[PDB]
Amino acid sequence: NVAHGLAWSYYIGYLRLILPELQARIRTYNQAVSQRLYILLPLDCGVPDNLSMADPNIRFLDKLPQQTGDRAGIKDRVYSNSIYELLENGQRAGTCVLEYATPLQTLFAMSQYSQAGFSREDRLEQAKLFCRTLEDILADAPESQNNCRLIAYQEPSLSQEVLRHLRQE
Amino acid sequence: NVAHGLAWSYYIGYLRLILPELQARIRTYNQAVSQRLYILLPLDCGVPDNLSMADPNIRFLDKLPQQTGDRAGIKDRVYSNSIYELLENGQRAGTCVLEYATPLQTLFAMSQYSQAGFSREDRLEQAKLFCRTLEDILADAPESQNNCRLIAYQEPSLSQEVLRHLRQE
Ligand SMILES: Nc1ncnc2c1ncn2[C@@H]1C[C@@H]2COP(=O)(O)O[C@H]3[C@@H](F)[C@H](n4cnc5c(N)ncnc54)O[C@@H]3COP(=O)(O)O[C@H]2[C@H]1F
Repeated sequence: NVAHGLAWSYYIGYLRLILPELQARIRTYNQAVSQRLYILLPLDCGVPDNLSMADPNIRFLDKLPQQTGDRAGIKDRVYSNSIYELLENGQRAGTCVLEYATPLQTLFAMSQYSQAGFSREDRLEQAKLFCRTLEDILADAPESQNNCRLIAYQEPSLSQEVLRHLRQE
Repeated sequence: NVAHGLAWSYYIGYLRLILPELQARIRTYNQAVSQRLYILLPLDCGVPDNLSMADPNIRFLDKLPQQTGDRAGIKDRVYSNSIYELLENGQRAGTCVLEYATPLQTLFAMSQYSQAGFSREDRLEQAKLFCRTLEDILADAPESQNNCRLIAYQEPSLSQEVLRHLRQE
């Protein structure tokens, strides 16, 4: 159950820090980008570093203003987020702050390291536990007040998947 | 055993990324800072965000040149490190890149969240497991070739603790 600690690490070291400041950073940029942080959670733990090559309809636009803070002895640790435009039939259908959930890469990499004691076939179960644990945290989290939306999916169109969550907003 | 996953997360998401580039970043700054990344691992999981207030003899000097990379959909994710001067009896005794091991904060914060299922009295055991696991990884890690030194300590002078590791180098 490594995913339990990674989900709490994902909340303690990231979400609870950046979500309270997220609205103000989006308003600063707009002065339109949506008001939520959209987190992609592929359950196969396949996490590309370049979103534009995961789906051509996902196109990088710009970055939010950086958020900095002193963290564990590091002066001005930088928290940066990227804004993407979502294309549909050659039309701009939405604009939002979009990114993958990084700890899913940790699950994938542990499955490949023999010293990690992590079976290759346990990725799907741990990914589902990571999503379930993060859902339980964010549902009760005060830092999250319509601040982010989890997008979990099993791939048997990624931009169509994100747009479906956008249109409900 | 949440610490096992945090240690592998600490290596997969940080050390294996920044350690291969660390020497070149230090050489760029020197053109003197020591050649190793010194990681503080307090076993009580007490991790101040400001190193200068943990010990007055630890004084922030400057930052290394930033390292950037596309990470999980985030364009130009920033990896920054701080350089500290270590004072002894009013004398500059050493200069090195110094920081705490951030996941120890995750252990501490989980101990305070009732939903995390982490006992307050398990911090010391998990901290020791985190250090032990990280030691096993770095001992066999190709990315670490005289690139970093772990500084683990139980507090019954922090600058004297770091200087002892520096003088062996
Ligand atoms: N640049 C850095 N400087 C100093 N230390 C660093 C740095 N980078 C890594 N580390 C180490 C490795 C460990 C796991 O790293 P990971 O696998 O990327 O998991 C993260 C990620 F999913 C997210 N996350 C946090 N910050 C950001 C951000 N700025 N942008 C995007 N995502 C972010 O939260 C998780 C827990 O974060 P953490 O700080 O508690 O643990 C970190 C920390 F210990």
